[PDB]
Amino acid sequence: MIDILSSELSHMDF
Amino acid sequence: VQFKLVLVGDGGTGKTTFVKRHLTGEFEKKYVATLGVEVHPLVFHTNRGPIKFNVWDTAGQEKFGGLRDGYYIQAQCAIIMFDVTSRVTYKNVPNWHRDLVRVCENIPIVLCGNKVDIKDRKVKAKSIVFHRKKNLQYYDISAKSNYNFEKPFLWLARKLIGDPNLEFVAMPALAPPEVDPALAAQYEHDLEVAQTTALPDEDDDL
Amino acid sequence: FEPVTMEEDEEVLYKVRAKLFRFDADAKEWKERGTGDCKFLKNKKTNKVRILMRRDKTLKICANHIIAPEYTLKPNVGSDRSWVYACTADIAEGEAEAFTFAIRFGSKENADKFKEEFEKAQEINKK
Amino acid sequence: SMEGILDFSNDLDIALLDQVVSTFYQGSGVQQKQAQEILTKFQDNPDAWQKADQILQFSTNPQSKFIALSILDKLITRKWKLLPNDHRIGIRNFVVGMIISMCQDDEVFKTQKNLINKSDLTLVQILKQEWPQNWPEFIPELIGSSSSSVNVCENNMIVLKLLSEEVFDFSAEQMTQAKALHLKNSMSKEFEQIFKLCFQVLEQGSSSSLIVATLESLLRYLHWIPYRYIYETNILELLSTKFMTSPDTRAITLKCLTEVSNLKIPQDNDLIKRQTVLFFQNTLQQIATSVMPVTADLKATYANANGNDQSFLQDLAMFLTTYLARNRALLESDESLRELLLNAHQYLIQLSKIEERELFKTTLDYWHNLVADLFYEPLKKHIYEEICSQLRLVIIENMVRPTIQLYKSEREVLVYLTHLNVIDTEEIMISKLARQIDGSEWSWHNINTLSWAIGSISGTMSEDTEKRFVVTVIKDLLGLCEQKRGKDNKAVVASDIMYVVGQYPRFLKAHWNFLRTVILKLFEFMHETHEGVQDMACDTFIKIVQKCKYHFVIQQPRESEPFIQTIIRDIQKTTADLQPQQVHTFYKACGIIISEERSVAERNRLLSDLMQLPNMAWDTIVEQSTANPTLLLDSETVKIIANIIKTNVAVCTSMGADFYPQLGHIYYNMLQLYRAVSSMISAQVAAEGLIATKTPKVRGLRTIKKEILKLVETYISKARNLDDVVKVLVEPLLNAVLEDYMNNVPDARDAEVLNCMTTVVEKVGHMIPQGVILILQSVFECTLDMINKDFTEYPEHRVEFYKLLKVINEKSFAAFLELPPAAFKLFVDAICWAFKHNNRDVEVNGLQIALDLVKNIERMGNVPFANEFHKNYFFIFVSETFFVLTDSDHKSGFSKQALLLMKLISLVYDNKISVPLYQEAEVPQGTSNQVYLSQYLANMLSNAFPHLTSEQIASFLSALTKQCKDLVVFKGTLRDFLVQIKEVGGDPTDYLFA
Ligand SMILES: Nc1nc2c(ncn2[C@@H]2O[C@H](COP(=O)(O)OP(=O)(O)NP(=O)(O)O)[C@@H](O)[C@H]2O)c(=O)[nH]1
Ligand SMILES: [Mg+2]
Repeated sequence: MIDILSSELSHMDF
Repeated sequence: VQFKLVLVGDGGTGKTTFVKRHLTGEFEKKYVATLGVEVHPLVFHTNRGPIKFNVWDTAGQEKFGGLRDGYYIQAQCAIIMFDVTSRVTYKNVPNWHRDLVRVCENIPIVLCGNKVDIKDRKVKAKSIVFHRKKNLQYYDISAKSNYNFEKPFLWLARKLIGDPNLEFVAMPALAPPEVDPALAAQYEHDLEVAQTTALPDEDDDL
Repeated sequence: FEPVTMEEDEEVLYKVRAKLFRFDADAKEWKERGTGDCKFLKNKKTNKVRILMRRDKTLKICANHIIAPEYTLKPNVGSDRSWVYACTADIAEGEAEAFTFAIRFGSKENADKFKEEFEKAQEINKK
Repeated sequence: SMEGILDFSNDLDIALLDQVVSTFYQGSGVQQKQAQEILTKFQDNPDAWQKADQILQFSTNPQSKFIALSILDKLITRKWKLLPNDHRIGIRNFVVGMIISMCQDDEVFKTQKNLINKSDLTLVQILKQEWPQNWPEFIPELIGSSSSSVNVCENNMIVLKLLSEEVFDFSAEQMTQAKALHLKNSMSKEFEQIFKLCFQVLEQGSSSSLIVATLESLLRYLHWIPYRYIYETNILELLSTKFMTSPDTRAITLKCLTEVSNLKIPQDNDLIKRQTVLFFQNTLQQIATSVMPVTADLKATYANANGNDQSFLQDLAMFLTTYLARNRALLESDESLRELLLNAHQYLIQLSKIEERELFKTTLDYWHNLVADLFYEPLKKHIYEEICSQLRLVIIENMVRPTIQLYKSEREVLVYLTHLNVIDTEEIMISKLARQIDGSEWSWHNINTLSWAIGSISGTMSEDTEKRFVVTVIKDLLGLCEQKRGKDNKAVVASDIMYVVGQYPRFLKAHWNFLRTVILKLFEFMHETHEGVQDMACDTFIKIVQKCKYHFVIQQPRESEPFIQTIIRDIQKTTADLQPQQVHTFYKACGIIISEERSVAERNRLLSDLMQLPNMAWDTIVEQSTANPTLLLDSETVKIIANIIKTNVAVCTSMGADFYPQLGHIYYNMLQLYRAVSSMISAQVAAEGLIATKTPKVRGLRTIKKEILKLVETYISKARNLDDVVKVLVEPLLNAVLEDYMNNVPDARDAEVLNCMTTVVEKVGHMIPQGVILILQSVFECTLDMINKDFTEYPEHRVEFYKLLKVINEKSFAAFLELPPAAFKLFVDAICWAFKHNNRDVEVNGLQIALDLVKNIERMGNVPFANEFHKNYFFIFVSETFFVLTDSDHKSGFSKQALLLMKLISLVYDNKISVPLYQEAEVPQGTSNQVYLSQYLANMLSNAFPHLTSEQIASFLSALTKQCKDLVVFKGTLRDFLVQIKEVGGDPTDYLFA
């Protein structure tokens, strides 16, 4: 549940 | 199309400094006590036409009181001022208001806690509640940083005109003239002195 | 079913936040005149450039004059992010008075960039 | 030409007066300004009052008659008892007659309200002087004349209103305690007659103006009258029904009920309870039928601002909150009152939606009272489940950025609400967040407002429910960031996602991999160029480090080393695109982490690695700085140096005592730099003048000196090993800063030097007697000469100067004993100099030093220095204290002046001063200090206040001396004295109040 959440956050680009 | 505004409060609270900011845009550092009252016309440009306040800047020190409550006659609005760095000035607000509403039965009034720019604030917002029962409008303000410095006039305008949707607008900028060695000498003289006079508040962000 | 400003003829060449001072020779002391956005406005009709600066909140004009090719920017003794110069026709208060202006910015970068777009404008005022 | 009325030799020209007055109130420019100075000089003429009855009779200008009354008020207040008994009764007459004259004239009575009210107030000033002792028939005659006319009856209510205010509301600190109590008793003895008339007017009707004047006076009575005049009569029935229907009386009636509602009624009385429930029930009924239903949109009404809506809504908010904060318990028990109870709160829900900050703060203060009551009191929260549900929506929608006082209030209320029902709160926020994704309520103001609310309820849920909740929030927000395409829109969301995670440290502690991702992403944002992103990244970084400092210092299972080490390795690459300040914050945050390492060897090694960059730059500069001293003229060099020190100050702030190893690495060279920089400034001031202190080059050089001093303050203040401070740090410091400060021109002396010395003495000053002595010698006299000329110049040095003498006088008082006689004399001159400051940062310090100085001399016992002190400076301290107490320009410091003075008098009352305070010649040998103290004070007050009688002074001193053990009474006596020195003929028996 969290391991995905970590991956989602690490891909914040502009 | 003008309204009379009376400005009252203890001596040192910054009434004169506040008005000078709206007139010349300058910030007076020194404290020169006001003797009686100084009347200054102040104009604002709104989307309902130019509104004009006749600002009666009264004297806070009792020795320079002048006509005192004689200045409040036929006033159509008012600003009560105190210093958030001085408890005694907030302590004296009920006294100024008392003298004020005895002459002015029913007028829009603004309560202003000046000098919020100073770190060592002594009058906490939690304590400021005098305005609640007396139907006054309150604003944290500062003449040195212009924090909420337009708010008191904007609120009074919305009241005196009777339009809550009233805003301040930019005044039209007429084209400037596109322009003599007879005065070329004395101008550079005034520039040599200006150039070697250090600008005030050089540590400020602007 | 029936249902129920004078800046239009101009173009912005440069915009920068600044505080504006004026010199009071009668007391030998600087005085603020306004704080807000300083703009360079090029009239699309006359192709002439002017400085138009307004005060924040009140939006009152505190500077309104032509960037004449004659004017010269001088450094102030007390800073490196400010320029001092003489103006012979400004109408922020009505009549074309003469003032000794000083304008200050956030950094030396903005002051230097100001002088770049300032001299750029003077060349336009010649043409 | 207008200066004719200023000539009192010939008769006053009334026609000319009315012109000078009219020119003032209606004129402009110079003419108005000139007229102003004339009217001022006119009323301020001591003989002007004589020409009052003339104006009041002959003048046709209401403004003139107003100023005439002002001249009388000034006479009645200050010199009334001084007048022959003939004039006194004479003034009473044509003031009363004048009032009657205006009441009979319906024209004047309507069009000149301002002039009649001023006359009424003038009448009350006489009453405060004469009534009742010399006017016992005032009230019986007032009631009789109130039946002869309506206009007279109305005006009498105005007189009674003002009379009530001056006696109960503003009597304190205006009149003596005796005179106040006397007037209070007088009204209390005759109120039964006043209430009779008042109630008759309220019941019989019917003139609108008369009713309001009656209700407006009633409002003042409720401040002090006994409860029986409210409940044992049928007056509450009238207020809560009859007068709530008409708008003109509605506004004031609601204020009356607000004062009644704010009484701690006899809790055991079952009749007053029903009376308290009854009038509240009626009030809400009238509002619902005569003003607005409960479903009414009060937000839109307030915004439209028609007539007196905004005033009425404010008053309704003040009424409901006041009553329910006192009496809602009455409505909670009975079931038949449940509808009344919830309707009352439903009005407060609607009021809370109004966009008006000061009004919102008002209702918010009540909600805080309620939810806290429901959080502690049993069997209550089930009652307001519907009120609380709406309230959640209201607070979430009106959340502000974390003035700051408002947010904390909102958070505290919202935390309570989330505790009363977690499920409801969670549901509302997710729904609000779903309407943010579909773009219905999407905006920058609403996404931030929602984020702030989500972050404020942190730590209120269970750790499990919080996990499920946070994930759902961060998922929706990350899905929202992908949705937007604008580079600005993405910046708004990214900040909120980082704010939220910053608010849930418990979640971060449990999940390392997630925490690691965040920090690694903040480092990626520290390279972003968009405005605010870098500051947001550094703020969130240090914010997280403070709450999770333990997870950066230990070895995480899925890692090869403590994460702090990894940060230091790439610290250069991380902080590459940051501003000098943003770097300092980063280094500061790292310092918070390193400070958690309890192993001494490991902690010091992390410090060496963190300070690697600045130490390399430092050693490079220090090598090049001594080789080519003119490098300090280079701006870029001065900048680099300042940032190196600031980086040291930053880390030292986080680490405190654990920073000592780094300090030592640079300490000796840093003070060598302080010496080179000082020389460079002096060389500049001599070669360019005092203007050089304003130049960018010197200001940069002074920054280095101030940041170096700031570093030393920061350490020593937080140091644990005080032995190291004295042995190692103090000696090189003083020998580097003191002589430089002393031998600089005043405009080149950094006030931070004084503040640094203040920190040193506060911490180790008790261990450095020769050190404190050396400090005084260097900074005392030269600093005093900078500020003993006025109260404005050198404000920075002014405050730090008295802070330094304060701590010196506390810690190392011995240093003052070593001061030569002439130097100790300047020390006393400096303390009294601080008394006279209107500035509060100095005035308070001045008084405290004096107070501590006396206590110091006292505990020396009977010794030559202690006795010489009293002979020399005792009466000096007494008179100087009395001066600031009575000059009426230092009222800000009344309490401390009193405490000081009381300590001085008590020394004599207790015989704690062995030697005599007088010369063997001026008083017969054998006289006690007690007697001579009363002789000195008696003579002092006579010359300073020649308008006081000898009996006043004798009584005041007598009462003041036998009250020097009771401060609240002592203060009361001083305040009585302050009232009597502003008038003539003060009653000397007033000092027998206690
Ligand atoms: N820090 C700070 N100082 C202020 C501010 N406004 C005024 N002052 C300072 O307050 C002092 C007195 O200002 P002034 O306008 O004369 O007060 P006043 O109310 O007119 N006094 P008086 O009633 O005797 O005429 C000045 O020294 C001014 O620098 C402020 O907003 N911030
Ligand atoms: Mg003033």
